[PDB]
Amino acid sequence: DIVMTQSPKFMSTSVGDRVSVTCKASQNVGTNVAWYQQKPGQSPKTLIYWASYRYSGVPDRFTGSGSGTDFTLAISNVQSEDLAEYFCQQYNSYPLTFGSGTKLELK
Amino acid sequence: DIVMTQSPKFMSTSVGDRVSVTCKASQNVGTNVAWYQQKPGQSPKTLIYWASYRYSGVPDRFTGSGSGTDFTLAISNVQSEDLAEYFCQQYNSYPLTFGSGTKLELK
Amino acid sequence: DVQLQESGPGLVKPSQSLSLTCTVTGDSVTSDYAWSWIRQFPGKKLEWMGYITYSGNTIYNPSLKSRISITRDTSKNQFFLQLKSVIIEDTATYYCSRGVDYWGQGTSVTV
Amino acid sequence: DVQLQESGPGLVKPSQSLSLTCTVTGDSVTSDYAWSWIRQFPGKKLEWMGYITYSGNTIYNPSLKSRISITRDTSKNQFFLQLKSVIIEDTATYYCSRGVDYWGQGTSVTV
Amino acid sequence: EDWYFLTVLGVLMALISFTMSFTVGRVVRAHKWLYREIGDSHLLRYLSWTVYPVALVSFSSGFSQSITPFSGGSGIPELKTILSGVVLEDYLDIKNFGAKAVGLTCTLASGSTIFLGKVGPFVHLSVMIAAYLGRVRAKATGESENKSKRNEMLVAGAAVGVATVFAAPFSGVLFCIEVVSSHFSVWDYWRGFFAATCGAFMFRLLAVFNPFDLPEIFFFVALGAICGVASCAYLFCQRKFLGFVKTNPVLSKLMATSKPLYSALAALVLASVTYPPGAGRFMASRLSMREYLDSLLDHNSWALLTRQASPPWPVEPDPQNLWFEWYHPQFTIFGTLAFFLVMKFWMLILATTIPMPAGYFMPIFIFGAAIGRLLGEALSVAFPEGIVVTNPIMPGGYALAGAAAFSGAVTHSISTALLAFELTGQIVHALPVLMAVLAANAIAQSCQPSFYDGTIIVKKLPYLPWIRGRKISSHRVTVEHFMNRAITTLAKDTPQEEVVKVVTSTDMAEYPLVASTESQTLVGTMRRAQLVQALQALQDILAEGCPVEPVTLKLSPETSLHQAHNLFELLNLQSLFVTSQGRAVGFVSWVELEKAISKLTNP
Amino acid sequence: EDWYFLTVLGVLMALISFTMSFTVGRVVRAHKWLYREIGDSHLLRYLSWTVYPVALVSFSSGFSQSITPFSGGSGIPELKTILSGVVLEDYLDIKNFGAKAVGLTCTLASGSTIFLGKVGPFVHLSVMIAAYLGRVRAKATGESENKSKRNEMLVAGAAVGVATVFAAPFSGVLFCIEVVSSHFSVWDYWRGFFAATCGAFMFRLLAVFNPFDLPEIFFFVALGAICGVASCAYLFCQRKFLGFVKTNPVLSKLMATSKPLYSALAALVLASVTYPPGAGRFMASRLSMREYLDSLLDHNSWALLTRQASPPWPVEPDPQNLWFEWYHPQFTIFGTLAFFLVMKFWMLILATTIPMPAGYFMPIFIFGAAIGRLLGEALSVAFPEGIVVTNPIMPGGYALAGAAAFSGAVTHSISTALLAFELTGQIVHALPVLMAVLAANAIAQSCQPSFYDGTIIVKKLPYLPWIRGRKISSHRVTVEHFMNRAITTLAKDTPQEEVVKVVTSTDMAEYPLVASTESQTLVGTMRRAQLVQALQALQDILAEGCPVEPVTLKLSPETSLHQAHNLFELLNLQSLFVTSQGRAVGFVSWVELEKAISKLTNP
Repeated sequence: DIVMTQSPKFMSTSVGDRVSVTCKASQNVGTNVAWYQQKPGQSPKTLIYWASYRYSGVPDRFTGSGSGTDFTLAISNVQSEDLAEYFCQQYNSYPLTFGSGTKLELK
Repeated sequence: DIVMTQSPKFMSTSVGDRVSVTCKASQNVGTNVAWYQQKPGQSPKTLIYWASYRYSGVPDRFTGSGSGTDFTLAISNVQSEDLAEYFCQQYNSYPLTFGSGTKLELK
Repeated sequence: DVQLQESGPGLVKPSQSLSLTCTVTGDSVTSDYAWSWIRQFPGKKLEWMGYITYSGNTIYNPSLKSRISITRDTSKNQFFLQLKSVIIEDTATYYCSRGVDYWGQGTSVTV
Repeated sequence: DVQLQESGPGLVKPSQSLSLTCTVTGDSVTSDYAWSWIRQFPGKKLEWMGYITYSGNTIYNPSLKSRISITRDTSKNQFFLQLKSVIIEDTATYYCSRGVDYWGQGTSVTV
Repeated sequence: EDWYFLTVLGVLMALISFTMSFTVGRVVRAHKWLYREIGDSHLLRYLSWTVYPVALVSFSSGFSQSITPFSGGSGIPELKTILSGVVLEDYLDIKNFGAKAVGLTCTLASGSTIFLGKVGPFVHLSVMIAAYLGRVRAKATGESENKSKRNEMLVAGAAVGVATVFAAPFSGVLFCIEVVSSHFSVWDYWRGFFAATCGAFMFRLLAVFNPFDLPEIFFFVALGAICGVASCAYLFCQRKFLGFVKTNPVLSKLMATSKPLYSALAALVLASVTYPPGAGRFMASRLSMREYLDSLLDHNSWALLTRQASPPWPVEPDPQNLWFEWYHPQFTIFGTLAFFLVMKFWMLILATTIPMPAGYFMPIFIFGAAIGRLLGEALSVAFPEGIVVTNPIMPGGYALAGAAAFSGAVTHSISTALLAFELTGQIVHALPVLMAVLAANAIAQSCQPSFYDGTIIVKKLPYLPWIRGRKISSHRVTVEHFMNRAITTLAKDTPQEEVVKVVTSTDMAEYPLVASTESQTLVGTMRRAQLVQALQALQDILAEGCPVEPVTLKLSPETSLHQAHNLFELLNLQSLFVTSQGRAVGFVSWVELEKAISKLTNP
Repeated sequence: EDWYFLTVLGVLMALISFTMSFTVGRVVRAHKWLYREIGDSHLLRYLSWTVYPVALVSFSSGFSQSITPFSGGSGIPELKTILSGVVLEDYLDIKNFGAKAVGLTCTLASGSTIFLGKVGPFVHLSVMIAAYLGRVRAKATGESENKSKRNEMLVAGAAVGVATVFAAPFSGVLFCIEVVSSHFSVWDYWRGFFAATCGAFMFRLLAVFNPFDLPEIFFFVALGAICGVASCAYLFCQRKFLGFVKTNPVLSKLMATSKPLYSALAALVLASVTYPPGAGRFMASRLSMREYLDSLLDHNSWALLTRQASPPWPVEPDPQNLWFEWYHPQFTIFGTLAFFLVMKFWMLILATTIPMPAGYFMPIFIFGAAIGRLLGEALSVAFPEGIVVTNPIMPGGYALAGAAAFSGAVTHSISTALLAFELTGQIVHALPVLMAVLAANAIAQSCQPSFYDGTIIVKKLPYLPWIRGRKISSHRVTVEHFMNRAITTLAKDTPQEEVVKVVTSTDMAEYPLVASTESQTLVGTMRRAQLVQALQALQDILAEGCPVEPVTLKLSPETSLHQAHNLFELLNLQSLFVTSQGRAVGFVSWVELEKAISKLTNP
């Protein structure tokens, strides 16, 4: 299966700063990558279904970029309500593989 | 530059067991990978100059394999004198990039 | 607004087959989408199980072909798993999802 | 049995250029090989500096083109670095090596 | 000074390609900008969409009309005819040039609404340029070049043109060779290749400015067959439609009245279907011509993606993800593809019909690709895992194959496949696609004539060699029917005054030399200038010392036309004498042959 | 039943390729095993090395000799000659077949010591097979096939053979077309392509058994030029050497005495140089023929690698890293390459000379590649960083270009380049290599004849068309010299008994019909069987109802040979009548033409 490696595993930023989570795929995915948000306890709500495309009802600050093998979720103007895990997944090939994601805390 | 990622960062095995350190390159290297041994304090003596080729005077148990993007240093029958760091480097392209290597302890 | 609701037994014994019923409200199961099943371990790593097409052609994860079996009842608009040969490592929070767009709330399965 | 021996000043001040002299015994510097320089930080990460060919064509690491300058004296069979614009981050154990086959013992440089 | 000539043409062609292409890019971009900006309201937007395609096309039509009848609307067929031996002087004239390039540019700008490529026109232009070059050479140094040489030059030019449009040296020349004539020499091919290389070099210079399984193979073969079938269907429609257009008095009358007007109307009609909110979501209308191809040959497998996630409809077509245009919620991607196909077919013929400078290869290729893509998608759906080392099905490859195959079938050319491969970059799966193409060719060449051939037939151009689905009595006619029966015999027995008189009268390029006035039997030929010179300073004359050229070949009156034509083509001759029982009866040349051909065509 | 025929040949060819290749692989493997195992001692090892190459070659030679003079040692040139129109019946006969395949196999086994490819022989075999197929068809149904058809079939066979050896459908056929004849019809090409495709399919079935910068471009051009120069140098040597061999009485006498013996001696000599400890480290001797090519086209840049690390000399050549054989400590890789080049050149000519079934394309290609590789290495050394987005120099590409270019120069064929590309997989840098090839061709075609052409010249085969560096008086001769002056006139005025007598006597295929005995003027032709029939059941006879065939074409006695030859080729004729002042003087056919050609060749 096509492994989704990602970094950095943990982050700690203040309210208003920028964060950039990066995902790397072993094979070529294309642009068929989806990003999630999982607050602990709740279900993982999708944020960005294709790199550079936000889901309806999601804030504008959640930006996503990349193609080929490397992808980036960038979050600007971080609020207190964004304490959550963030997974990237691919769906070009089968089976669908998720990255382990990154736990996010704030100061 | 072409990054050499590698794993696992730390290991702890007994005398006689097998260990397998794995190096991964971003671009295609070919077979132009060299493995080292650095005992803390001393200079890093080369072990395997090309994957599947041991340097003269080195034990037979130090085996090396792989081509393309993925490479593996396998050590069988570990002795007490093999407490050392082990780096892989490539020399197909420029500049020459070293992996961070893996510190090895024993029980 | 497609909504998916899982249901089933929380506690199960190993070497006994488990089954989860996911009910759908909003869209029909007969529509052309990827009605996938996914689970999350206690260490927060996600694993994709597989899905049924609109016609019924099941597609699974190669690693779990032997044990997984997925079916549907088109009258009730539901999804049925029948995961066999259950092990303590399988203990996880299961997630019933329509492709990538919508995920269910899910149920916690314990062995 | 090619043997390489480094020598130079251990303690240096920042913004003052450092120079390390690596003497060779076993092989001539005029032979066709990659007479490379490499350094290791206190956290045990290796960085390749560059090398001189038999003719004298210097090749450097793209990241350190501005500051590095490498030369030789063919009479004595030696290697001279002249690393300029020195910073506290540059503090490392330096290593003079003939390609990949042989590495020197090296010297610890401190800023 | 052959190599130099070859070089010069190629560079020029490359330059032309660069300039025209650039213009197309700019204007198209501007149009796009306008469309987004004009506003949300439908009326204004509609106007913007419609006016631009219409107006340009009308302009092109206007440009075409006013110069000369064979100025516009002809690319390959005319060239082919010329090669076959019957030359149309109006076609090669350069007064045409200035009118045509602009028209072509306009057409290109008009783009995916009109849905026409640039190949044939480009080729024609190249040929014209070559001719011009030749003419200068003929004038500036030596004498007027032999027909054969000229033909060769033309061929080379054509090859270069074909290469240039493609951006592909190896394949383009081959394609040209296949289409443009029945037989071909190696030197010609070499020349073409050289030209292509030169063009490529020029392009490069001008950059600073700017393992398949057996099941898979089987599937590919099937796809190819399907494409061939489709191609065949298209061709018949195309030909029949053209015939209808030619016929209908209402239509014909309209055309006569206003060439521009009909074209404009056609454009309008195209726009009305091709409007983005009206029927563009279904057709994937809003894409450039290059864009469409890219979308078709995209590595992603669409159906699966759709299943996974409902894709968004962007404001402007996404440069990274072109395939989003092919999706709709109500119509599955398959449905959209189908719509594109049938609708395209309906339109494509119409587009081809309109009188303007326009190429019809690119559109066909695109059509072929679309079908292939659809097939791939279907296959993917069937086998989501794929065929069993379980490799997934890549519909891009299928699409490519389709493009290769359908186009090949249309054109009667296997080198389409090669071109496709070149475009791709990878020759890794050379076989299956090739096989498919071959199959298509087999199916299509046995049931219908080539697109070009069909067009020629519709025109009623003087092309003697056989075409499928065209009844003609060419075997029946003999040299006795079409020979120039009037001749000027000069016999060794004749007096000198008479000879002088004859010379004064006719001044024919080559007089026959006869044994005696009674017998009328040939013993050679005399040139006219030489004779005149001799006179200034017949047996007696000969004795004195005028040079006789012996008759190297003699046709009989009872020889077939076809054979004669072949002789003219292959030996590369200018004129030839006819003899019945040894007597000078006729003088055969191209003029007479051409006339005969015309007669055969047009009773 | 044309398509079927085409199919059948191709499959057979593929099968042959599979079997022979397999055999070669097995035997070679066995040999390799033996070499390692026999021991450390030099004598035994030497024997092992030497015997195997010698013995096989000797066997091959023996096989060649005993059948017929044109059985062995001829591939392409003979085929070319045949195509040109002059047919050698001994060449196409199948009694040859059984002797030749085995020889070829043996040669292949002998491998990189002997250093010979399989192309020409394979092509010949294919042609033979095609001929055989044709013969059966002729026998089983209808009548004996027309010459033209046969020629076409032969061409197709040749194309298929060329494709098969390559494992490349697109290019091989093209190459065949370029080399094998001066002109081609599009249909022949198509047929060839089809055959190639079939072969490919067969191969596939039988698997279960088993962005460059301007500086770079400039460099490539230079490389190409160099290759061309080298090619030219080679060709002259090759031709001259062959001539010398033909001449020398000592040598010639030896050859006469024992064809095998000379070959054996040559093999021995080759071995003596090509021994691994003696001079094999320097030549990279110990590699298979395929292996060598792989080594040449390896992605790694060798000099830099060497500088980095001193590479080890393995016990057996490493399957992943073939380039290790090219290194030595005392001689830098460059030096080794140089040695390989010059030494190869010295040997290559000798190898070509030895009388056996062997192809000479693959070796040439390898040679070309080597030079390219060397050049690349040099470039790398010059620019270790590379040329300025600073991309590193990849010598593999350079090597490939060299291979394409040198070979092309040797053979006079641009489709070598195409083949190279196909082999690679990638068409990404189609241009520079192509350019280089073109340059090479230009340099080589202007200074020397093609390798094949040279060989033909050496042979003194009856090939009428012009070859560079071969003085011959072909323009001077006319039809009056070589016409069959004896003929059998049947005039309308003659009696019946006389006619009957004539019929009884000659039984010529086509009698001339004449107006009267005194005049001797042609009015048509009569067939013999028909005449006989009529007699069983001349003016009177005609009246009664015997069919006259009219004379479609007439040569003059004063026409040039060249023109006649062209006519024969291009119109695809069998026989043609000669007329001086309308009289039946001669009957021209291929028999006479062939004789004339022979005379021209061999005074």
